[PDB]
Amino acid sequence: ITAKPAKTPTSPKEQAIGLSVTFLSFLLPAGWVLYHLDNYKKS
Amino acid sequence: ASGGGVPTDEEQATGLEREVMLAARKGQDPYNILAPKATSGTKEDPNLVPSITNKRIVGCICEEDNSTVIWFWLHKGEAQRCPSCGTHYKLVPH
Amino acid sequence: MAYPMQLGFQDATSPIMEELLHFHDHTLMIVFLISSLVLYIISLMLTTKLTHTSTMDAQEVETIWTILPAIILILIALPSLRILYMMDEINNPSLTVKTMGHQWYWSYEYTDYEDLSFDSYMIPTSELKPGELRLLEVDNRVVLPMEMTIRMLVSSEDVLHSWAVPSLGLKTDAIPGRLNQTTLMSSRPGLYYGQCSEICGSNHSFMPIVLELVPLKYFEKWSASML
Amino acid sequence: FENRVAEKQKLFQEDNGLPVHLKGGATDNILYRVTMTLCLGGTLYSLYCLGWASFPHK
Amino acid sequence: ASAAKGDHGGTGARTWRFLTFGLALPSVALCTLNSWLHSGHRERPAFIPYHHLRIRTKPFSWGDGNHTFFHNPRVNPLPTGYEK
Amino acid sequence: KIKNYQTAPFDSRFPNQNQTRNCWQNYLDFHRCEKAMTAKGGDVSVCEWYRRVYKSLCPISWVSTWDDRRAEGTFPGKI
Amino acid sequence: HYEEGPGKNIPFSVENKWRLLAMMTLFFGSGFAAPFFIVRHQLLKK
Amino acid sequence: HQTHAYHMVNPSPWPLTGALSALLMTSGLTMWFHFNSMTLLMIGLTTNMLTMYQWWRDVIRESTFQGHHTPAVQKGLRYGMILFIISEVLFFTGFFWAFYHSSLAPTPELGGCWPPTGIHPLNPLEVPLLNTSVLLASGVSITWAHHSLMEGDRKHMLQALFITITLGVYFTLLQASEYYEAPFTISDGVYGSTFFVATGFHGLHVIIGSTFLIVCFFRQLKFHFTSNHHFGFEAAAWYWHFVDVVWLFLYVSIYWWGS
Amino acid sequence: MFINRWLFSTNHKDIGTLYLLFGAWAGMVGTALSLLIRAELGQPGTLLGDDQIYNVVVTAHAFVMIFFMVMPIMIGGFGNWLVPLMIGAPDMAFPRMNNMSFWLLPPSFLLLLASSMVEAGAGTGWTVYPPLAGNLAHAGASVDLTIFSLHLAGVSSILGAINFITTIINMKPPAMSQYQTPLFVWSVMITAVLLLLSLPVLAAGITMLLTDRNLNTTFFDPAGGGDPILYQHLFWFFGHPEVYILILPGFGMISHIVTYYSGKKEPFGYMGMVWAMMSIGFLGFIVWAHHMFTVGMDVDTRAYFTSATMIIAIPTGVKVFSWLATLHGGNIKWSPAMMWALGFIFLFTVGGLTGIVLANSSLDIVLHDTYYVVAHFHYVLSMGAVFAIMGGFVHWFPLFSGYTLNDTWAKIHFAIMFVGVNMTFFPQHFLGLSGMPRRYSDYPDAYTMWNTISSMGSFISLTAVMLMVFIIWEAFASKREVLTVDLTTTNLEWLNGCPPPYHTFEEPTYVNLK
Ligand SMILES: CCCCCCCCCCCCCCCCCC(=O)OCC(COC(=O)CCCCCCCCCCCCCCCCC)OC(=O)CCCCCCCCCCCCCCCCC
Ligand code: HEA
Ligand SMILES: CCCCC/C=C\C/C=C\C/C=C\C/C=C\CCCC(=O)O[C@H](COC(=O)CCCCCCCCCCCCCCCCC)COP(=O)(O)OCCN
Ligand SMILES: CCCCCC/C=C\CCCCCCCCCC(=O)O[C@H](COC(=O)CCCCCCCCCCCCCCC)COP(=O)(O)OC[C@@H](O)CO
Ligand SMILES: CCCCCC/C=C\CCCCCCCCCC(=O)O[C@H](COC(=O)CCCCCCCCCCCCCCC)COP(=O)(O)OC[C@@H](O)CO
Ligand SMILES: CCCCCCCCCCO[C@@H]1O[C@H](CO)[C@@H](O[C@H]2O[C@H](CO)[C@@H](O)[C@H](O)[C@H]2O)[C@H](O)[C@H]1O
Ligand SMILES: C[C@H](CCC(=O)O)[C@H]1CC[C@H]2[C@@H]3[C@H](O)C[C@@H]4C[C@H](O)CC[C@]4(C)[C@H]3C[C@H](O)[C@]12C
Ligand SMILES: C[C@H](CCC(=O)O)[C@H]1CC[C@H]2[C@@H]3[C@H](O)C[C@@H]4C[C@H](O)CC[C@]4(C)[C@H]3C[C@H](O)[C@]12C
Ligand code: CUA
Ligand SMILES: [Cu+2]
Ligand SMILES: [Mg+2]
Ligand code: NA
Ligand code: NA
Ligand SMILES: [Zn+2]
Repeated sequence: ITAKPAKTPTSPKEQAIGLSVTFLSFLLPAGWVLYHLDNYKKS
Repeated sequence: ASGGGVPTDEEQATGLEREVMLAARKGQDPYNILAPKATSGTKEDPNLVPSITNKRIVGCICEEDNSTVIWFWLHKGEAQRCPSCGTHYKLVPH
Repeated sequence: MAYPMQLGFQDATSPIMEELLHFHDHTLMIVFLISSLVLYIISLMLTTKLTHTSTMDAQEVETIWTILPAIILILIALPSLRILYMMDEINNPSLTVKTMGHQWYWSYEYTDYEDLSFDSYMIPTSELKPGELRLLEVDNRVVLPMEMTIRMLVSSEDVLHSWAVPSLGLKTDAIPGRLNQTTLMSSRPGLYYGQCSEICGSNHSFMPIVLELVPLKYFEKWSASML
Repeated sequence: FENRVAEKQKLFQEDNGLPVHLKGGATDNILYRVTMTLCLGGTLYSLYCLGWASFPHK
Repeated sequence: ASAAKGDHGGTGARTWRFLTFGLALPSVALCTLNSWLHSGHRERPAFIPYHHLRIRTKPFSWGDGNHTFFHNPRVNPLPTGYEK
Repeated sequence: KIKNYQTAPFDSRFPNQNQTRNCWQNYLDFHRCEKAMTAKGGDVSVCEWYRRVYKSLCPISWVSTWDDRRAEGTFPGKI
Repeated sequence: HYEEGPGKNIPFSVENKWRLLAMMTLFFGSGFAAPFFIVRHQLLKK
Repeated sequence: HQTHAYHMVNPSPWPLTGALSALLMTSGLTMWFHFNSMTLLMIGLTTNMLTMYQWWRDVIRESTFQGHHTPAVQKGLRYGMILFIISEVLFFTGFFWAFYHSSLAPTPELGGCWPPTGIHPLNPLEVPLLNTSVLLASGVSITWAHHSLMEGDRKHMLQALFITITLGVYFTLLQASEYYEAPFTISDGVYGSTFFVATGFHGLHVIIGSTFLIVCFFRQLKFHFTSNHHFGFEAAAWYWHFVDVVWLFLYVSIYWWGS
Repeated sequence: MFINRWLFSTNHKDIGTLYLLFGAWAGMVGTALSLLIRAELGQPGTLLGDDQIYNVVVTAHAFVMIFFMVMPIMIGGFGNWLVPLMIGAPDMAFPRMNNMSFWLLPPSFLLLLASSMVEAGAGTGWTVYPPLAGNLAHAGASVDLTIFSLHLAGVSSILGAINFITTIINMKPPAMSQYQTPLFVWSVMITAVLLLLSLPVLAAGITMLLTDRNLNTTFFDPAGGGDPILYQHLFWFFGHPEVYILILPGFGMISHIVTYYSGKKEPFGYMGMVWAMMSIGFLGFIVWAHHMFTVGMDVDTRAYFTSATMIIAIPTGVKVFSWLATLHGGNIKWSPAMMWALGFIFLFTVGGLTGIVLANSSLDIVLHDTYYVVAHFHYVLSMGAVFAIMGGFVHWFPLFSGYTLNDTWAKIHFAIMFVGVNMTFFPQHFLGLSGMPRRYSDYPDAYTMWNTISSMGSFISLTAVMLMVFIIWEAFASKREVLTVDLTTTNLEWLNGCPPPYHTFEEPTYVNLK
């Protein structure tokens, strides 16, 4: 496929941000629930 | 009684249904209901491809019973050829 | 029972299970061969700069790759069906035992002569004696005579269960209102373990089966000792 | 009865930009708003009932 | 496999009206007679509380929970028998 | 007094994995026979074969429920 | 009539990549989080 | 514009209100069965009827009043209705399967016989036979209506369709009466289960079919159909023959063979 | 205009986009459920301390992946986007009914959520067998909400099947016969016939379960003369067709992808590929009782079902070898989509072969209801459907969006996923052969090592899913607009550019007959 150059290029710094934000959005909520499992099982 | 009172299509069809009905009476196919029959496809006798605009996609079934259809935009101007079999197509606007 | 890092079937305890092991060896060889041939041919297709992109004719090559799979399937099906019909053929048992599934334990009935019955529950982990197996022991094992053809009848008094003993090649669903039969023959004395094999709620994982195979004279003493 | 189809054909072909479900006139709008209000309100009510039913009720 | 009738030549409305009034509706009339001769109530049978009938695993979501939707007191006994 | 009974033999009427009807049939056979043998000249010992077979094959709760229903007058099989 | 073309044939905006990143994070993060919170809910119920 | 013959439909709210009506009906049934309340169910039934009414109203507007049903569009609708009827046949097949499964192998709880001990079936030569003659007769009368329409005869189309609808209503009232008189109920084991669920879904389809024929009757009164273009009538007739054939299978299987 | 466009749609591309969005979101839900499963099993003992909840998680995982991730993405998303473009049609036959097939799914999913929030959930298995799923062992609303969830999904797909069959038969150019339509269009047509015929039977079966639970019917209750095994027959009469429904659009996308990146104008052996799909669809209706080999069926029935099941390997093998023969002689473009398709061919083959093992009812006695079956279908279904979906998404994302992906990132994502799914599921063969049952929250100690490895594998695939989200973001963030693609002469869906205009083929293609 051929493509025009990026209209709004995403620098490596910008990628590291988007990746970290993406990963955190999956990991933090699940992490919170799993960390507190014993606080749940005792209620 | 065996009487009447049911409208006919000629009396009551409207909109696109009526346009298709009227064109069929005149033996024309503006709404692309029929498959066109090929010419010999030579440079002298190209397949004539109607369009309301200046380009139309052609699919070419190069030999009878080919399952692969060859697709390309045909533009107004000099006839173009199928990139598979070379048969000629000429756009005829509108 | 299974042991750590096991890759294949539990050792066969009955003749039918030995048959399955040999049949599985046969079929797995074919599975490995076909899987490996496909992988190889993928790599073969992908490793040349030579090209041929015009239309290819398919008729000749499609004879090969319908006839040869058809032959292979027949070579699987013939031993497969032979074993199937062996399992089914008349075995004339000397003993019938019933088992009834419940949520969540098994009960057993030996009603050929005496009207013996009892319940069989998993030993909780906290009560296991040292060296006993987590999730597998029961309080009351299914005592049975070795080297004898036994008719097991399986049903349920509530939801579906399934009575299984892998090393004897046994798995028979326990269905309320239905009496399913299977045949059991152990070549060896010992303890043979299995687990409920149709999801039956909360404690599906925790209603195991333990057979205790002993010589006939000991089976009779045990029977005798129950009256 | 007499055949009034032509007058309905004229009505429903009027170039007023209206989508077909509103082209009959003000009654269409009423019926649409009734329908949509019942659907969206019932959906909100059904979510309320989920909330209620999700917790033991003493 | 076409009955003992026999009348085509170009099927049409006249033929299907002829079938409607000459065969179909007479049949309905005759079955209606048949039916409204064999009507009249039969002796209802002794009640026996068979466990495969009058099933109740959950109360019905209407009435007192124990009556079927088109319960007929004359011929439908409850699990405990016919009603008063 | 022909016995030496060990367990119920294979019955070509019931050759498949579902043995429900084999239990049911012998339960009926036994109880039909035991009723017949209350006529003049009858002893239930003739019914013994059916009795051993159904006792061998039938779950205890099935026998117990059927017995209860025969006593209630709600048994649905014909005896 | 409707807008056409890249970034215009979708029900979410890509005009700003950081606003987009928030949207996509809420979108996929909400679906991924939901089973963990339902499990929590059932464990907490009693 | 376009130079094909197909129908680009105006953006419509009725798919969304139909889907929400489905949520309300099913959550409404749940609330009825488990939380002693008909509220949600009543809303859902109301929004479902509103959705169907406006959606099929719009189809009439698109076709009779705006002319969008070219022959290609009509051909598509023919396929769609045939495929819909096929899916409905398979739905009934599941209930017939349940019936034959239960009745060919009656369990000990039944008495090991069919009909079960304690079940006293309807006489298939009484009202069930009358119902059979009723639906068969309405298949003849709807065919008379069809030919009258094709032949341009308004009065006889309306008479024949009226007779067809009258027979469908007669079937429904006969079946309602038989349900009330039946000495067995849906709770009478698998006999009652198969009888009432299978004939009950069929009765529902009779009411649906009759309603469809009534729609056609009023559209015919309003001169919507031409002698050549009348696919709503053809679809309702196909659906009606389907309802008649399901009945014949029910009659032979459940009422007659199963008695 | 936003509501008119996205809630009142009558446009095949926009409705296809809604389905892809819905399916992706469902994929996150189903992934989270799969990780909870593997967390429970990742060491011996109990994690959730509530095995009913575990069973609810397993049940929901399956329904979400099958009904809300795979079928909406394949049929609703790729089908709606691609089928009308591949036949030059201006939309679907019933463009407005199409929107209702979409909008039935958020309520269906809501009913599944409701099932898991009320009472103790439906911890039944996605099979929902009675009596476990009946009103005594699963009292309360959860199972009924699950049944209603399936009714709505079923209506959605039955109407979508009506739409696709009608579209494909009726809306091709007048010169194009069925044997000139692309294989993906064939695959959707056949999938739609399977849905049309199978889903009504499921509907009948779960409706009988509904009435056993709420109206005192006894279809499945021996006390009334019913039979639990009848439910199984009705369920699996739908469920075996269902597994071919889940893979067939995948086979269609794989044919197009392998053809494209081999630089070919056409797949090898087109009519064989049509034959093979029709044969698989037909045989898929006469094998269902291989899900019932331990319920007590007569030996001759077990023999028939073994034999009929194995026959499906013949047409399937024609497709596998034909994909290989399409690669043969190609100018191979090692794109990320090609990687997905190559991983598909191999992993689907492994999974199909363990299916042939299971077809042998004698061996299935020992393998039924064990992790061997779980391993079989996570190869052939889970990896099969996911790899075809990923290959299709990477290949057609630039068509749907107008933007290119970063190919290096996409290849990395493939690599991570390939490791993760094989680490997760390959050891489950050993667990099955050695007798570990499925549907268990904990296991005898002997089984610890492979459960530990399998759970570690599940986290690697989690890392892949997260990375996939980032990669999609990066593409929309950078906005590299497509100019051209190669091979448009044999890939009509690209010829109106990227993304195509809202209305395409307003003037239909010209195809003559000669
Ligand atoms: C991408 C990597 C991700 C990381 C995760 C893992 C991925 C899988 C790769 C793993 C590479 C796989 C190579 C063949 C594996 C066979 C292992 C075995 O010894 O199997 C033994 C049998 C039962 O055997 C027995 O009853 C006796 C066992 C002991 C034999 C005697 C020797 C004692 C010591 C044994 C030491 C080990 C022997 C192994 C010998 C090794 C020979 C090769 O178990 C079984 O049937 C399990 C088979 C499941 C059925 C699927 C077969 C199709 C796969 C063919 C291509 C691989 C796809 C991989 C899937 C994709 C892989 C690319
Ligand atoms: C994508 C979905 C999918 C597909 C396509 C398949 C394909 C097959 N499946 Fe599988 N299956 C499932 C999804 C699928 N399955 C699911 C979900 C279950 C479990 C449901 C549950 O219980 O929850 C299951 C369960 C299941 C069982 C029941 C096991 C049990 O519960 O005990 C069986 C039994 O026969 C089986 C067999 C097969 C066979 C023979 C095929 C065949 O169609 C495979 C054919 C393919 C090949 C053979 C490979 C390619 C062929 C060649 C390279 C040719 C040469 C090969 C030979 C000569 C052998 N499957
Ligand atoms: C007059 C001719 C017949 C017309 C139809 C009559 C009403 C039926 C309405 C719909 C029928 C469809 C569902 C069938 C369900 C059971 C109804 C069976 C027919 C019926 O009406 O059965 C009655 C019981 O109704 C009952 O329980 C109460 C029934 C009311 C609640 C039904 C709730 C269940 C609905 C489930 C729908 C699922 C649909 C799924 C479609 C999915 C498509 C993919 C029988 O009455 P009885 O007093 O037991 O015995 C008579 C004794 N004198
Ligand atoms: C007491 C009330 C109970 C309520 C429950 C459900 C109720 C009733 C539903 C009854 C169905 C009514 C359907 C009316 C459809 C009217 C619109 C119509 O008929 O539209 C026709 C097109 O057909 C078309 O779309 C064909 C459209 C097909 C409709 C198919 C309907 C079957 C519906 C089944 C729904 C339930 C399913 C079963 C549940 C288990 C319009 O084309 P023509 O007729 O050619 O006209 C054009 C000419 O005038 C030109 O000269
Ligand atoms: C437990 C309770 C469960 C409840 C579930 C409830 C589910 C759904 C709520 C349903 C609301 C339905 C609203 C009316 C839908 C009418 C659809 C229709 O009639 O669709 C037509 C096409 O389908 C055709 O013909 C042929 C098909 C006609 C289909 C009619 C609707 C049937 C809906 C139920 C189907 C169930 C499947 C039954 C088998 C098991 C027209 O297609 P359009 O794209 O609109 O227009 C095209 C234009 O060219 C017309 O001028
Ligand atoms: C199956 C998918 C799961 C993948 C695993 C997720 C990987 C880890 C992601 C991080 O999750 C965070 O972990 C913290 C612990 O590191 C938690 O803080 C908790 O622990 C801290 C340290 O003890 C306290 O400071 C906090 O207040 C307390 O909430 C926090 O809640 C949680 O978001
Ligand atoms: C006749 C038909 C269509 C040919 C055409 O019109 O192009 C072709 C298409 C696929 C062919 C089949 C497939 O190639 C698979 C089988 C291959 C064997 O060599 C013959 C039987 C076999 C079952 C074939 C019979 C027949 O030639 C088929 C069915
Ligand atoms: C009013 C209308 C006249 C036809 C026309 O308007 O030209 C006539 C023609 C056929 C008539 C209908 C048909 O004869 C069938 C029905 C006859 C019943 O006895 C009364 C209602 C019934 C439904 C009639 C109502 C009305 O008189 C109709 C509808
Ligand atoms: Cu008992 Cu599982
Ligand atoms: Cu299957
Ligand atoms: Mg099982
Ligand atoms: Na007609
Ligand atoms: Na665990
Ligand atoms: Zn050409």
